[PDB]
Amino acid sequence: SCPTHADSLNNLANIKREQGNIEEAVRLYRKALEVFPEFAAAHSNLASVLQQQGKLQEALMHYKEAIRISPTFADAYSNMGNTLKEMQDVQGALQCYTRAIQINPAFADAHSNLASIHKDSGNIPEAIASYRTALKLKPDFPDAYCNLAHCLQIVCDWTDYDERMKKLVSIVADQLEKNRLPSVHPHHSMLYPLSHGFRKAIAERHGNLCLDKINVLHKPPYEHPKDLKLSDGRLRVGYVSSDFGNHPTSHLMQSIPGMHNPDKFEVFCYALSPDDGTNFRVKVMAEANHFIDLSQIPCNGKAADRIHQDGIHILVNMNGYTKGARNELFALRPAPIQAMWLGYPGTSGALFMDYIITDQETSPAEVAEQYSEKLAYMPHTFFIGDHANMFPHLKKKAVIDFKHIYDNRIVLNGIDLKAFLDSLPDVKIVKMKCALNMPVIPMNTIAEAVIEMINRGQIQITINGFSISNGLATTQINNKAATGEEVPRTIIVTTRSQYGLPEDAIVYCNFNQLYKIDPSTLQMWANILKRVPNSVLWLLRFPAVGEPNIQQYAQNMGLPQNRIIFSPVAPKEEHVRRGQLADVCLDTPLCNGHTTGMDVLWAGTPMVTMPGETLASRVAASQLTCLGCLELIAKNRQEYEDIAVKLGTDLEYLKKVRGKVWKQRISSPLFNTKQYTMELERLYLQMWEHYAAGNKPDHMIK
Amino acid sequence: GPVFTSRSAAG
Ligand SMILES: CC(=O)N[C@@H]1[C@@H](O)[C@H](O)[C@@H](CO)S[C@@H]1OP(=O)(O)OP(=O)(O)OC[C@H]1O[C@@H](n2ccc(=O)[nH]c2=O)[C@H](O)[C@@H]1O
Repeated sequence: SCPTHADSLNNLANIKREQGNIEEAVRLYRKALEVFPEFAAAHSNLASVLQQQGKLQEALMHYKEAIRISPTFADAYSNMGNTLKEMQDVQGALQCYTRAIQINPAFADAHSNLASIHKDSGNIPEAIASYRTALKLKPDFPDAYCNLAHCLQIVCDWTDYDERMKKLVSIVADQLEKNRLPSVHPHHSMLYPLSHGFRKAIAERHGNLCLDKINVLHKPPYEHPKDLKLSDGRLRVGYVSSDFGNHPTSHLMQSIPGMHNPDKFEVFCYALSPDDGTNFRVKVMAEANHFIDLSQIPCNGKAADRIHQDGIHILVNMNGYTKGARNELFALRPAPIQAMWLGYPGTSGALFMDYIITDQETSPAEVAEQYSEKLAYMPHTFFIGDHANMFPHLKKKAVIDFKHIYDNRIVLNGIDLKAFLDSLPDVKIVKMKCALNMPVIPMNTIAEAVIEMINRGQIQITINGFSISNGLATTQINNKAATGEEVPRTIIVTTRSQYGLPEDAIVYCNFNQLYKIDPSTLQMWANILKRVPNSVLWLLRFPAVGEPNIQQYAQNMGLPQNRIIFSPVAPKEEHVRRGQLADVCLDTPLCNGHTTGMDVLWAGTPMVTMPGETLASRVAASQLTCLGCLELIAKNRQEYEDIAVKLGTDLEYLKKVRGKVWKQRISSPLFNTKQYTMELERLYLQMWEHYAAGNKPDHMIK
Repeated sequence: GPVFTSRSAAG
């Protein structure tokens, strides 16, 4: 019955949590609650560690209790909220946060938590509002400050940018030393000027967050195979992803499982997400030797066992710290070898991950410092894309003449393009020198009927019985094709006039999310635009609220509205296809276009880059050197501007480079998934031979 | 239509 006894028990548990010894802390709290059952603070503390243990089920019940005892406990409401969120019950969580703020208007944390819900839903201005509220209520609040910082980044509010940055670094630096969990998310750490030392250290900590959740399960280490004997001479590779579906990851690697060689490899795909019923999911299920739906084995314990029973040699993590990740699986070390691949563009910083598949250009030897894993190099680039298979209609184009002869003002693509062109009277064939060429339809009645459709905004027309489609309406003609799930079965016209682009101008584009732009990147582009008098920059409303903001910072650098053009975001296929309309693509040096990189390159649109120091800023370079276009890679800001300007001012040079990209996307290794798969296989075998000979993981540079 | 981006984890 004694609260004085119970009280000191609580103090003693609070001490075990300081020393990190969690399992003892729990025992004490439980006694404290057995001595005095109506003890608010204990229920609350016990709850907040059970939450840490991933025992959300029970943790919630104790929070409820604390609230029942002591109903003015705004702090418990807020934390109960966090618990509901993690249980996928957003509504319930939200009700808590609001309920708390009502009880204590002046309580900072609940406002911050509320803003975080808003962020997850994509409600950014609403998120900003609430973060700002929280920081007014409590001006030293790292979590809120950093989250705010990321929103501002997301919409390109660069108010006080340099201060902001200095203060972030300063906050992390403190939290790292003070030994707490840093407020900056690892996946974001790449956007700010932290030391590589810091980036790694942040990742470390999130790695450890896993270990806590698995010590609760008390599992013995697993027994890994030492030979390929039970697996019948075949090496067993498991791909683990929450993204077998309509997601970038699948748009890159969906062909790979199918292309593995069955004599030497047995392929297991472990889905962490439910079936969205898209073809991406269908294809992988149909081609992998074994498809396993782990989205229905939510206990990380049984899931790990399952992998271990399947007898996997190499387990590949395609998530890192993205949404859907379940790194607890990897932390349980069910495979002898575990590598990061493709999905997450940074180090995991964690002990349980052995290798990271990358390349010479992305991760040269000197910067080994910044990864916790050991480097495993692919021969060219570690990047890959399914464009060859997804969008073969863009393997060839044709143009309509209206005037000079331009490769990108009115464009036609289609599987049956050749057949249609032969139905036409007067088709001139422009040679592309140094087997290749681009047909040109002259301005007869037919061409006019096509512009007619475009200008009037109609869906489609018929010409000599061929089906001709408006590029903007693909989605209504055939939704599966618009998404990339099918190859289109009609001919598709794509024009600059559709997007309100000047017919007679140099078009620089960037199709990435706006968060990747910073004030230097923009300055740099302003520079280019000024020096290339009759040109525009083409950007996306990604998200839309970022547009007014960029327009502002552009006006401050002396650019009329006219000079930057924003299009809405488009379905995958349209997005890829309309890159054909640009002249050059300027790549964000803070954090490169990754998928976006492949997407412009597939369109045959040269892309200029300046490789930084983080992996995320070095990818476009890597893609380009693999393509074989070393003259599009700048060493510094000055040089980048020069390359861009030369391309805009020298129409002969442009045509040469454009033409060189158009050829090499086929001939280089870059979009060749078969060859890619094979190199990946060679690499796997090296990793295994090494482990089989009884060695610990170490760098692999051929 | 809508987009499918890489989204970050929860912290
Ligand atoms: C920095 C970062 O996180 N990089 C990740 C890589 O490390 C991962 O390996 C990539 C694969 O998992 S995801 C990611 O690569 P990114 O290039 O940053 O792409 P991001 O996540 O912004 O969205 C791109 C999508 O929007 C599509 N997109 C774009 C415009 C449009 O109009 N329509 C459209 O579908 C694009 O075609 C794509 O379909």
